[PDB]
Parts: sequence; C-alpha cells; structure tokens
Amino acid sequence: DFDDIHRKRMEKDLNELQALIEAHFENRKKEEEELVSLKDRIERRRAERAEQQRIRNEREKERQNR
Amino acid sequence: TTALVCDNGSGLVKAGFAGDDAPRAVFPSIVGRPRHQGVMVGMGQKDSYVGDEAQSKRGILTLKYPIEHGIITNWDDMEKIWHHTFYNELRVAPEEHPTLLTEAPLNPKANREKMTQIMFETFNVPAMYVAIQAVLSLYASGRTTGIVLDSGDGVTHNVPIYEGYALPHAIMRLDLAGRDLTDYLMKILTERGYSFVTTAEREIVRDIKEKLCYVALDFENEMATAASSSSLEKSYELPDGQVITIGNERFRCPETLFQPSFIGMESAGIHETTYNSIMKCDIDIRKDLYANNVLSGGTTMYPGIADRMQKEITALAPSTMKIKIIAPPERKYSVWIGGSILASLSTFQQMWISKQEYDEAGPSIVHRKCF
Amino acid sequence: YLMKILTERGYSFVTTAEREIVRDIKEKLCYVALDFENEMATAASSSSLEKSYELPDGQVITIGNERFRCPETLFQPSFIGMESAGIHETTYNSIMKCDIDIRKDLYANNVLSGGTTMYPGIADRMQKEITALAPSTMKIKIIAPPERKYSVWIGGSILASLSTFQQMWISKQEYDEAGPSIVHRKCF
Amino acid sequence: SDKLKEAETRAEFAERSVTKLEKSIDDLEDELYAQKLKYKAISEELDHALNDMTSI
Amino acid sequence: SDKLKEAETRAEFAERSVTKLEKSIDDLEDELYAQKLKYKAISEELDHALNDMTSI
Ligand SMILES: Nc1ncnc2c1ncn2[C@@H]1O[C@H](COP(=O)(O)OP(=O)(O)O)[C@@H](O)[C@H]1O
Ligand SMILES: [Mg+2]
Repeated sequence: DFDDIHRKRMEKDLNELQALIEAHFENRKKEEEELVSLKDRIERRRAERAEQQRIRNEREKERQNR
Repeated sequence: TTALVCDNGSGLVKAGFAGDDAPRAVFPSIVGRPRHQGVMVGMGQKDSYVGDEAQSKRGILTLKYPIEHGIITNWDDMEKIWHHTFYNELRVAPEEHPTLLTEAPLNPKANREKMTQIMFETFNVPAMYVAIQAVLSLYASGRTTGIVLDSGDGVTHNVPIYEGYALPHAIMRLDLAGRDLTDYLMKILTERGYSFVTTAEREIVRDIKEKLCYVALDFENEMATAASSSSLEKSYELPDGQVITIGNERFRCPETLFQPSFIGMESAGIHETTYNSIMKCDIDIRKDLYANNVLSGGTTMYPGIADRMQKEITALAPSTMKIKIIAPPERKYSVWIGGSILASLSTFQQMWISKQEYDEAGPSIVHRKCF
Repeated sequence: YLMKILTERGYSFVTTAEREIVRDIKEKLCYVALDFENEMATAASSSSLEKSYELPDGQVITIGNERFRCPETLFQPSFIGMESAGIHETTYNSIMKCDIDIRKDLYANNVLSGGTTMYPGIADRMQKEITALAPSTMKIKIIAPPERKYSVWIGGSILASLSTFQQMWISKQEYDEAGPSIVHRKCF
Repeated sequence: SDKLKEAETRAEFAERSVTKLEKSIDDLEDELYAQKLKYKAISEELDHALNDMTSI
Repeated sequence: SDKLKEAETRAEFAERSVTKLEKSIDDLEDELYAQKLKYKAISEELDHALNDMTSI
C-alpha cells in the first residue's frame, strides 16, 4: 500500500499536463484563425450582396417610378 | 460478476460499477411532483420527475429531497430514486449484481434495516453490504491511519482510525452541513434585496454558493477589508438576467462551519470538533492522527479551507506536533472511489450479506457479524 | 376611438350602420407606428402619409395622422381614458408573475393571435417595447404566423381531432345527472 | 381596383419591412463577427499562455 | 387583370423573402447568443482562475 500512489499520480502529473497543453494548442490553432478568416470572407460576400441589392433596388425603382 | 457501488448520500446520488475511477452517473436526489394544473392534452406529462430530469423542469415542480440528515424520511421517494438509479442511469437489472450502500455513522437502526429489507425484497439483489462513509474515504487516500472529516451535504461526521482499528468512542457527528449553509446563504442574501423563497430557487442559491463563496483565512480582517474597499464584490447572472452582486456574503456563508453560532447551533466548529475527537483518543496515537488529518465530502471543496483548518488546529494543538491536512483534488468522489476499491478486494468477497442468510435471520442481520 | 377622432377632419359617422364603414377604414388603412413621436412629427410636416378611401357612395376621404393614432391606443390605453397599461406592458407583467426559472422560455416564445394583432407593423413595435422592458441578456422573439385571425379555430380543430381528447366531452347523460353546473366540474 | 390597391400597399409595406430587416441582418452579422474576433483574440492570448505552459 | 397578376406575383415573392429572412435572423441570433454566453463563461472562469492565483 501507498506504493501505487506514485504509479497513479506521477503518470498524470506530467502526461495529463502535456496532453492538455497539446489539446489547447491544437484547438486554438484550428479554431481562432480559421474563424476570423472565415468571418472576414463572409463579410466580403455580405458587402458584395449589399452592392447587388443596391443596384437592383435602384434600377427597379428607376423603371417602376410612374 | 461485477458489484454495484451505490452511494445514497444526501444531495447527490453517486453510483457506478466497482473497479473504475469515477462514478458512472451523478445526479441530484430530488423527486418533484408538478404543482400547477396543466392544460395541454396528450403532452405525456408524468406524475413525478426524479433525478436530473427535475433539475430542468424545476420551474413548475416542487422539489423535495427524500433524505434529510443522513436518515431517510420518505421511503417511497427513496425507493423511486433507487429504481431510477438502477434502471435508467445504469441500465443493469439488480437481479444479477451485488450492491454496496453507504451510511453515515450513528444513524438510527430502523433506517439501515429498512434499507436492507428494500434491497432484498423489492429490487431482489443477490447480496448487499452497508459500510460507514468515512472508512471508504480513508481507503481512497491509500492510508491506513488518520482521522477523516467527511463534511457531506447532510451531516458532518469525524471518524478517527488507527492502524485499521476504528475507535468507536471518538466519533463526533455534527448535523451542520451543506444544506444548512445553503439556507443561511439564502437568509443573508436578503440583506441586499434579493429574496429567494421557492424550493426551486434554493437550487439557484446553491449554485451561487458553489461558484462564489470561499472560506476566509482570517475572518475579522476580511470583514474589515470588505467594508472599506470593493475588491471582493463578484457579480453573478441569474437564470433570467438581472445580475446580482455578492459583497461580504461571500465568506460569511461558509464561515458558519467554524462558528455554528451563526445559525444558532450551540456546538463548536469543524475546527474544534476534530481536536476534541483527537483528544478522546489514546495518548500514543495522537501524533499520527495529527499528521494524517484527512478531508473528504463535497462541502470541504471551498477555496481556502485546507489552510484555515490547518491554522486553527495548529493554534489549538501543542506546538511540537506537526499538523498536516490531506486534501486530495478528487475530494467530492472520495467516498465512492474508496467504495470501489473496497468492493474490488478479494479479501472482502466473503463479507457480503448473502440472501439465504437474510432469509434465515430477517432484516436484523445487518447489525450482526456481517456489519 | 377611430370614429371619434375622424370628427377632427369633418367626417361624422353616428349611425350603427356607419360603424361598419369605420371598421372597414380601420382594417384597410390603419397601421401601428414603430416610434410614435417621430411619426407624429413626420405626419405634421410632410404629406406622404395621407391615404384616401372611397366611401360606399363616393366623396373620398383623406386620413392623415389618424392612421397610426387609432391603433396606438393598444400601447397607451390612456387615450380612451382607460387607466391600465398597454399590451406591451401587461405581457411583461404577466411574465414577471411567473416563476423565475421559466421566464427565459416565455420570453423566447411570445405568441400573437386574434384578429386585432393583424395591424401592419405590430410584431416589431411590440418586440421593441418588450426588449426595452426586459433584461438585456434574454432573447425576445415574437411569433406572428400569417394565419393569425383563424389561429384559435385551427387550434380548436386540432384539439377536436385528437384521440386522447375523445373522452373529455361532456356527455348528455352526465348533464342529466348533475345539471348545467357540470361544466365547472372535472369536465372543465 | 380594391384588390390591386391592397396588393400594392401591402407590397410597399413588405419592401420597407424587408429593407429594415436587411439592415438588421447586417448589423447583427457584423456585431457577431466582431464579438467572435474578440473571442479568438482571447483564445490566442490563452494559446500564448499555453505555449508558456509548454514549460510543462 | 394584367396589373393584378403582376402585383400578386411580386407580392408573393416579397412575402416568401420576408419569411426566409426572419428564419435566417432567428438562427444567426441563436448562434450569436450562444457565443455571447460562451464569452461570459470564459471571462468568468478566467476571473475564477485569477482568484485561484490570488489564493495560491
Ligand atoms: N465545488 C463546490 N464548492 C462548494 N461547495 C460544493 C461544491 N460542490 C458541492 N458542494 C456542496 O456539497 C454538496 C454535495 O455534497 P456531497 O459530497 O455530494 O454530499 P453526499 O455526501 O450526500 O454525497 C452540495 O450540496 C454543495 O452544497
Ligand atoms: Mg458523502
């Protein structure tokens, strides 16, 4: 007894810390930069949609104005 | 086959198969009947939501715990809780599995006898054994001596053990626990304007207590600091908005543990009942008990309690002895981990109360040699 | 109230038959303003709001700022002398009387029904008002199905078509045994 | 005449409403992106912290 | 009749546009609110970490 405390504690004392650091690094890398880039891309597409909407609205208002 | 290590507790039922690291299913032990009328037809409305289901529909229920202080006050609800635990959270029929319940020290006999009678007649288990909640917490620490303070949610008890020989004359059981701290916090929150009354809002106050409260290292200095600066005021968002700000209620709620005069209890705090429990022991094992003080149970998870308790005991104890407080990070499930270890032992395999033995001596078998 | 404020331009409707004409005017022209003061200021300067309508005999009429003042009474019942608060604040009061744990769900599932909730632009005014009253974190959503007028009857058809409901009817023999006061009993 | 007056009127209301809806949509989306970018900046703060923690 | 047909079709198209825009708004709102709650939670746990550091 009291000799399995080493073999159940020291293991996770380093392996768990290193593995969680690895998980955090990979999750941040996968998540943050890709999300910001994708949001910028969607913003550009949204601006293009806004331009198309403005053009169509203006041309239809020009024709229909009677 | 494998054994079922159930642990009734009072506030959270923890269960799982023997031989693992953590309980498989942990869920509050509340059974709440609906209280309003109900107009939708065919909605499939049941008559009682138990376990974790009633913590999501708690807006229209009247939750009521079936275990008050260790003892069980409402046997039908407890039977319902056990049935749910076996069939829906573990999905193993009890006809093929031994069970290992846990019970607080110094509890009424009738409670234990009724528990074994239920387990043998209704659920019809092959064999069940009842163990004291502190010996298991001592198993989990991997020790064999030490005095364990198991401050659960129902009752706080302090069982000293040396070399495997428990000292029955030195058990100090005190009925202040997490539930009384919840009620006292709910009572002192009214000093700022927030009124929680419904039995559903007791859960919200419990969440506030868990997430914000902490034990002060020195009480008077904290009371003076919180009354001048504002560095302590932490805010918290209710289940509907309207954030609240807790001031010096943060460390006043768990201070009740060390000064039970706050809620009107006469007895001394958990810092002095441990010293009294030690002093009742023999003069030659006091050093070992001083050096191996063990904490367990949920309520001992307050941030900063393992230092306050050590400071208090060092103040009380003689100056030469070394005071050490074992506070493992897996405190909450310490009793259940110990239960799993005990159920996994080969030497223990012949201590179960076999069903034929119960058939021959009745429910009073539990007080006999098979303890 | 619309029939009473139309008199400010010269049109007098008195007969109980002409109440139907005023009702038709209300249905076809009135709308709920998103912001009341801005609309009152705009209608008093420009003339982009004045919509005309042809009576059952000719003599077209022009409704000015009476358009959004008639249905504004819903949110300010002080116009017709009623004391109580508008439909924007009795909903919030009805929510706040409920328990503290089901307020989020009620906030998110506010349902509109009935005929009078068909005014163009009410599902936005009500949402703005409740969002002003409610805590900033909760999400306020207002369900306004296009079949609002017959919503009660569609629900009635669904309820009558259920199999589970088939034994809740007040059978005639039951009425013969307990009299008309049977309705307050278990068969509600 | 009644029918087409009704239709054009309700259509005009629809157009104004939908344009207001589009302004709402864009504001909500852009605010969402700003908040998400703040969150990712916080995530990279945490990731720098994790790189420090690589000390373990 | 011709004006009626064209007006009705324009109306129906705009109406369906309205409904779809509302649905999109609802979904983006749910996601943005979930992100908001995530942010509040991360900040709160960060502060708890800070107070844990204060303790030790
Ligand atoms: N992280 C925490 N911080 C403070 N108090 C806690 C925490 N977790 C649980 N508690 C308190 O402990 C109680 C749960 O104790 P528990 O050990 O489950 O009791 P039992 O012995 O009946 O299982 C809860 O009611 C709660 O008040
Ligand atoms: Mg316990």
